[PDB]
Amino acid sequence: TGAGTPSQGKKNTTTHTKCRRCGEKSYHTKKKVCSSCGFGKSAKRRDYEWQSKAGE
Amino acid sequence: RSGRFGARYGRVSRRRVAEIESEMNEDHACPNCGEDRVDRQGTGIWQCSYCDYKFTGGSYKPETPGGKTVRRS
Amino acid sequence: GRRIQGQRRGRGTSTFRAPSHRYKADLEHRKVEDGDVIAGTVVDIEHDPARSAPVAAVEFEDGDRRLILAPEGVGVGDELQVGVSAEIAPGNTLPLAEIPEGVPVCNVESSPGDGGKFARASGVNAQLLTHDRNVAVVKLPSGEMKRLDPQCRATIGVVAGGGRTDKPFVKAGNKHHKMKARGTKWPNVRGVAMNAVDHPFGGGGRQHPGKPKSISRNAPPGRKVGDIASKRTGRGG
RNA sequence: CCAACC
RNA sequence: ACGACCGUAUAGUACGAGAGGAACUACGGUUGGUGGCCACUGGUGUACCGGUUGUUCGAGAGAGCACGUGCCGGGUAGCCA
RNA sequence: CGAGUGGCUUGCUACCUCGAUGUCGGUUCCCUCCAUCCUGCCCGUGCAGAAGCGGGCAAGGGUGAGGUUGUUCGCCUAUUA
RNA sequence: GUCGGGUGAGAACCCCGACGGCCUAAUGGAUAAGGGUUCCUCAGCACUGCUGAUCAGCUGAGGGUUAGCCGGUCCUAAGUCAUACCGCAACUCGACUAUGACGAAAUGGGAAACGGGUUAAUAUUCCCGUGCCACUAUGCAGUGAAAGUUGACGCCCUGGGGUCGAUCACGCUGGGCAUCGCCCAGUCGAACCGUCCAACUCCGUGGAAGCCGUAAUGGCAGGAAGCGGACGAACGGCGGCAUAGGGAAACGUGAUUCAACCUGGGGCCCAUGAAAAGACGAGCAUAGUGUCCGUACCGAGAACCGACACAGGUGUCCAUGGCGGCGAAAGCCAAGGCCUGUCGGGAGCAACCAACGUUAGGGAAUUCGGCAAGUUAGUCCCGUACCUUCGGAAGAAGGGAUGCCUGCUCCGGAACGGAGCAGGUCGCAGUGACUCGGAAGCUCGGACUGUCUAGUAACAACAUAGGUGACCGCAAAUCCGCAAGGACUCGUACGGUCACUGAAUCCUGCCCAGUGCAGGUAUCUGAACACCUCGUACAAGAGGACGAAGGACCUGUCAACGGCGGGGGUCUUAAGGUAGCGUAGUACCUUGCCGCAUCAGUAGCGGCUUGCAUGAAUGGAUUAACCAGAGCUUCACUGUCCCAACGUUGGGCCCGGUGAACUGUACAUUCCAGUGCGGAGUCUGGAGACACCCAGGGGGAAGCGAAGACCCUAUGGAGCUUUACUGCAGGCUGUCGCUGAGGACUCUCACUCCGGGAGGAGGACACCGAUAGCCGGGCA
RNA sequence: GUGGAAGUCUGUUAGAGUUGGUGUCCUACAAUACCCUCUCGUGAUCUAUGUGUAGGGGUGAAAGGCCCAUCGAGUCCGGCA
Ligand SMILES: [Cl-]
Ligand SMILES: [Cl-]
Ligand SMILES: [Cl-]
Ligand SMILES: [K+]
Ligand SMILES: [Mg+2]
Ligand SMILES: [Mg+2]
Ligand SMILES: [Mg+2]
Ligand SMILES: [Mg+2]
Ligand SMILES: [Mg+2]
Ligand SMILES: [Mg+2]
Ligand SMILES: [Mg+2]
Ligand SMILES: [Mg+2]
Ligand SMILES: [Mg+2]
Ligand SMILES: [Mg+2]
Ligand SMILES: [Mg+2]
Ligand SMILES: [Mg+2]
Ligand SMILES: [Mg+2]
Ligand SMILES: [Mg+2]
Ligand SMILES: [Mg+2]
Ligand SMILES: [Mg+2]
Ligand SMILES: [Mg+2]
Ligand SMILES: [Mg+2]
Ligand SMILES: [Mg+2]
Ligand SMILES: [Mg+2]
Ligand SMILES: [Mg+2]
Ligand SMILES: [Mg+2]
Ligand SMILES: [Mg+2]
Ligand SMILES: [Mg+2]
Ligand SMILES: [Mg+2]
Ligand SMILES: [Mg+2]
Ligand SMILES: [Mg+2]
Ligand SMILES: [Mg+2]
Ligand SMILES: [Mg+2]
Ligand SMILES: [Mg+2]
Ligand SMILES: [Mg+2]
Ligand SMILES: [Mg+2]
Ligand SMILES: [Mg+2]
Ligand code: NA
Ligand code: NA
Ligand code: NA
Ligand code: NA
Ligand code: NA
Ligand code: NA
Ligand code: NA
Ligand code: NA
Ligand code: NA
Ligand code: NA
Ligand code: NA
Ligand code: NA
Ligand code: NA
Ligand code: NA
Ligand code: NA
Ligand code: NA
Ligand code: NA
Ligand SMILES: [Sr+2]
Ligand SMILES: [Sr+2]
Ligand SMILES: [Sr+2]
Ligand SMILES: [Sr+2]
Ligand SMILES: [Sr+2]
Ligand SMILES: [Sr+2]
Ligand SMILES: [Sr+2]
Ligand SMILES: [Sr+2]
Ligand SMILES: [Sr+2]
Ligand SMILES: [Sr+2]
Ligand SMILES: [Sr+2]
Ligand SMILES: [Sr+2]
Ligand SMILES: [Sr+2]
Ligand SMILES: [Sr+2]
Ligand SMILES: [Sr+2]
Ligand SMILES: [Sr+2]
Ligand SMILES: [Sr+2]
Ligand SMILES: [Sr+2]
Ligand SMILES: [Sr+2]
Ligand SMILES: [Sr+2]
Ligand SMILES: [Sr+2]
Ligand SMILES: [Sr+2]
Ligand SMILES: [Sr+2]
Ligand SMILES: [Sr+2]
Ligand SMILES: [Sr+2]
Ligand SMILES: [Sr+2]
Ligand SMILES: [Sr+2]
Ligand SMILES: [Sr+2]
Ligand SMILES: [Sr+2]
Ligand SMILES: [Sr+2]
Ligand SMILES: [Sr+2]
Ligand SMILES: [Sr+2]
Ligand SMILES: [Sr+2]
Ligand SMILES: [Sr+2]
Ligand SMILES: [Sr+2]
Ligand SMILES: [Sr+2]
Ligand SMILES: [Sr+2]
Ligand SMILES: [Sr+2]
Ligand SMILES: [Sr+2]
Ligand SMILES: [Sr+2]
Ligand SMILES: [Sr+2]
Ligand SMILES: [Sr+2]
Ligand SMILES: [Sr+2]
Ligand SMILES: [Sr+2]
Ligand SMILES: [Sr+2]
Ligand SMILES: [Sr+2]
Ligand SMILES: [Sr+2]
Repeated sequence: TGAGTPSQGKKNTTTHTKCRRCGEKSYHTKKKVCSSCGFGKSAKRRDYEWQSKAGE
Repeated sequence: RSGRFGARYGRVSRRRVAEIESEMNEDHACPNCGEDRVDRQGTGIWQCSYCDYKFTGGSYKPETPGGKTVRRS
Repeated sequence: GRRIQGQRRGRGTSTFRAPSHRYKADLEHRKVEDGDVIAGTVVDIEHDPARSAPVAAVEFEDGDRRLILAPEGVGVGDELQVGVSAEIAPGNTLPLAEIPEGVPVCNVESSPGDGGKFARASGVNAQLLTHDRNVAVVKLPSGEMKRLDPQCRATIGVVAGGGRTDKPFVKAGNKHHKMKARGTKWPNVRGVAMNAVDHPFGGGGRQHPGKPKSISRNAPPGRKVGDIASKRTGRGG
């Protein structure tokens, strides 16, 4: 069984969903953690300096 | 006996299984009496169909060389 | 390289864990204030998943229903005793001090009141040899003379299920079923059959450890494989 | 022979 | 677009003590290659005719489906060797 | 011992190609060379004949089937001009 | 698909009818996930649709999903999170321990709904009829109320009860067919309320010393059969429900086989097959309450994932429709669905290609190789070798039979179940299609079933049972974490950790010098702190004494790494290759030599064997059985071949419509020679050459596609190794702090461990912080 | 005779897999597809959903296999021009 097309047919699981906190479809309904804003993981908002060029 | 093993496994392996299970299924003298109605109910568990005496014993025999020693001493 | 299997084990992930949620009970001796005024009746004989041996359910006078590490020869209806004044019969528990010398015992405590640590496996037994006011000498199943506090409790007789080891598994499938009831990853791939990156013995055109197997006690995890601190090897001499 | 390394 | 060989007559002759044993020439055939043709033999021939298994159309009659003929037997034209 | 021709083998060189000219053997299909294996015509003989052996002209045509081996080559078998 | 017709400006593909077909575990019915309006209606065809389009999953506009009893909601599962506590420089990080919550929509547990009617689209939701559950109120009854029971459970064999379905018999209603008398359909009717009870268990009676009983096991004076009794089942029977409903009508009755569902008996485990909420226990009337969320549609060769209306992938139940037959097999056919695995028109329709049918004679000559194709085939009877671990080998092999019709026999309660007999009879052929093994021998490997390189490797590789060695008494061994802590472990030597070999069978020789591990160690060597000497008004520093682990040295150990030669009738470096096997999947020489087999055999098998360079758990030998594993031989068969032919279906060719891509410095009708960076359509010399177009097989463009995977070069990269360099974890060991009292010792008070607690064990050690020496590819 | 064991046999039952054709395809129906043949099919079996293990780390009956078309060290962004 190929890892490509034939293995894509088995994908019908719902993981990432609209997040209650930020509105992005990044709330992992299995982990109950938003990969975009951090909801469910931290009270503080998810942020990182690498989301932009170092000197900007 | 080991005839359910067909022509596989070899002599010894299925030679002991035969004996072990042979001495395992024999009619055993019930401790709660003296009748030969003791059958295995699972690993190390025996029961006398006559008087319903359920007790512990060896894995394949109701009594072991070590178990029969406890009595003495 | 990569961590060897022995190292993956320690993380205690599902693959290496024991099916605890399926285990029945902790067969520790009962705790008695004193007097030995504690007796119960064997209400049933059960199978213990964690030991491939039978265990006995006991209903005690004071209403406590508990599973007990059963010696050979215990059956339903039988009455068992646990205390200093308990009677000297198979299936009864009492401090070594009360046990007559030359009597096979099982589920021996290491430290008085711990519930039992020694001789609990199928058809085994410790042999009470010497008494004293300060030290009880027991001969454990491995043949080792162990000095114990006479206050260490134990059960008279040998553990049920003896001989279990005398019959061969015959099939891989039978090993398989037993293994599924233990905290063990099975089957076993030989170190010599893996790639160099996965084990000290991996690699090489043909299979063979490219080094002596007797490893030092001081070796770090990841390297301590093969014959650990062997005092000798082989059958000769 | 030969199709690389020995 | 023809190449080569075998056989017969020459002849048990010439030659040679013998053993052995030719040629010119005239013939018949085979083989390889070449071009064409189907009266003959052979193949095919899901044109066609027949036998027959299962099933469906109630039976009969007559048919469908079973892979582009269900299977089997025969085979015209044509095409072929 | 001396003098050469070929460019099938092998070696040598590193001129061409590393932004790639797919590598052995076989197979299929086509053209060619002659240093000629057979076939045509000759010369010599230690040429009686039959047949050998050696040499000359000559490239029109032919040079096949099989056993081991991937094999090329080769060894082997029965045919063959 | 075709013929007619309908609509429309327009019709091969939108609709009607007829005729012809396709799908049967699906191409039908219900659904989970997922999608999200794709559902229904009207109006449209610019977009989307493999052609067209009046059509549509497309465009515009509206509309559509109704619940006490179907899910959710409730419970808890593996397991997750939150808070507290603790760690961490710290946290959104981190293990444990408490507590709380979360965690199951087909498919875990679970209070209660059935039948019919209705709409363009919902429907156990609305409507009609009937019924049921929970809670609360009121009334009567009730003092019981929590013990127990249930929820609640594995795998294999099987009896009994029993509905639907299917079938058989006869009757009734309707249809079809038109030589007969056959063929088809229907013949209905729920939840619920009531009632019946087989099995199991038990009780009374009884009195078996051999009887009772089963498909089988089994049962009994510790009381068998028989007799009576208590308890006790179906989604089942029976009555109501029902002058409900439904049907044009009739609106049946019996039987067999019996999915569902109910209830028993047996067997297996080095394997033991959830939990909790809840329910029962624990009566009845009447009334009130029953909110909140989901509900359309697709569920796939066009509604999901795969960029697509993709030949892929994607769970569940319909597993009992008819013939067939062993069958949930093939083949054919219903119910139901479809003609959308969606471009058509034309040419006896050429070459060539994809699938495929038939080929005389020869019969593997083909080829690396029988690759491909074929041969055999179902069932019954006869018969069956070597070898063997006694299981097997085996369907060995080999031989014979097989339909139909008429009348029967046997087994069984019977089947629309099975086994036979006699007579008659047709074909080339009776497992007539379909379904359906070719067989045998020798050798190598791995014992076997099992695993694997998703996407070039299925094997001899990995696993395995079996054999073996190593570590560890549990405050352990092994392993994870910086720590707090953790896996193993609800475990305890018949354990479980670390390794090697790889079923059984017969065996497993010699070597401890080197390396590894372990033990010991008079003496030697061996760091830091403290101590002593010198030096410094101090300090740096120099030297000394003491000396742990470690090393030197000694010993043990090869089923520990590994080794088992050259020379002579010892030497290196410990030993000097034993049993076996042997030209090997190891032998260069090599096509070794002899034999077998063939016309001919670098192959294969047997034997010999000085083995370039076999050999014993780096396991040796051997081996029945097994194998999509490697090699060889034979019989059978055949278009693999001699040597090709004819035919079939789909393309190819022509026509309508639709309509890409690769590639392109320029020029370009070339050919023979030469030249040139030595492999030129373009330079030179000649030759040839009127332009354009169709079809073709691919000689050339050192064709297109990919900045060569080879090789080298770069003071390039990465993975891997080790007695490379240098370091870092980690382990061992000494020292200092924690740390107390009286080179050997006692004690208790810190601290540690066991204990529910009292208390017990241990104890200035251990743990932990710091530092010093040793080991240290585990890691960088 | 009964009984009905088995990592037991046959088997396109469901279901799982993939020996050969080095067939078809190879600007594909498809960035792993199609057909025939073939293997397994009561168990170390297959399968759905839920759940856990995370990057020098997992997971691995071991092939350097697998960890979302990516693995002798994933992916994303940043270091970074
Ligand atoms: Cl084990
Ligand atoms: Cl629902
Ligand atoms: Cl029964
Ligand atoms: K090159
Ligand atoms: Mg316990
Ligand atoms: Mg497990
Ligand atoms: Mg192994
Ligand atoms: Mg490997
Ligand atoms: Mg490798
Ligand atoms: Mg390594
Ligand atoms: Mg050069
Ligand atoms: Mg090229
Ligand atoms: Mg010449
Ligand atoms: Mg010529
Ligand atoms: Mg509907
Ligand atoms: Mg389509
Ligand atoms: Mg023929
Ligand atoms: Mg040949
Ligand atoms: Mg074949
Ligand atoms: Mg009868
Ligand atoms: Mg061989
Ligand atoms: Mg194998
Ligand atoms: Mg592969
Ligand atoms: Mg395979
Ligand atoms: Mg083993
Ligand atoms: Mg072992
Ligand atoms: Mg091995
Ligand atoms: Mg192996
Ligand atoms: Mg040989
Ligand atoms: Mg040895
Ligand atoms: Mg080895
Ligand atoms: Mg390059
Ligand atoms: Mg390289
Ligand atoms: Mg490097
Ligand atoms: Mg503690
Ligand atoms: Mg390194
Ligand atoms: Mg899962
Ligand atoms: Na020359
Ligand atoms: Na060639
Ligand atoms: Na010539
Ligand atoms: Na040859
Ligand atoms: Na009833
Ligand atoms: Na049937
Ligand atoms: Na169409
Ligand atoms: Na199998
Ligand atoms: Na040694
Ligand atoms: Na050796
Ligand atoms: Na196999
Ligand atoms: Na053919
Ligand atoms: Na060309
Ligand atoms: Na690398
Ligand atoms: Na028997
Ligand atoms: Na295949
Ligand atoms: Na990484
Ligand atoms: Sr696929
Ligand atoms: Sr899925
Ligand atoms: Sr969180
Ligand atoms: Sr931030
Ligand atoms: Sr415990
Ligand atoms: Sr405890
Ligand atoms: Sr190795
Ligand atoms: Sr030895
Ligand atoms: Sr003549
Ligand atoms: Sr003569
Ligand atoms: Sr037909
Ligand atoms: Sr046939
Ligand atoms: Sr180039
Ligand atoms: Sr010449
Ligand atoms: Sr001549
Ligand atoms: Sr040769
Ligand atoms: Sr138009
Ligand atoms: Sr529609
Ligand atoms: Sr919940
Ligand atoms: Sr449910
Ligand atoms: Sr099951
Ligand atoms: Sr029945
Ligand atoms: Sr619906
Ligand atoms: Sr459907
Ligand atoms: Sr599909
Ligand atoms: Sr129909
Ligand atoms: Sr269309
Ligand atoms: Sr014919
Ligand atoms: Sr052949
Ligand atoms: Sr041949
Ligand atoms: Sr036969
Ligand atoms: Sr072997
Ligand atoms: Sr696989
Ligand atoms: Sr493969
Ligand atoms: Sr063995
Ligand atoms: Sr040594
Ligand atoms: Sr020898
Ligand atoms: Sr010119
Ligand atoms: Sr062409
Ligand atoms: Sr099987
Ligand atoms: Sr099978
Ligand atoms: Sr292949
Ligand atoms: Sr084929
Ligand atoms: Sr491909
Ligand atoms: Sr079966
Ligand atoms: Sr991948
Ligand atoms: Sr960057």
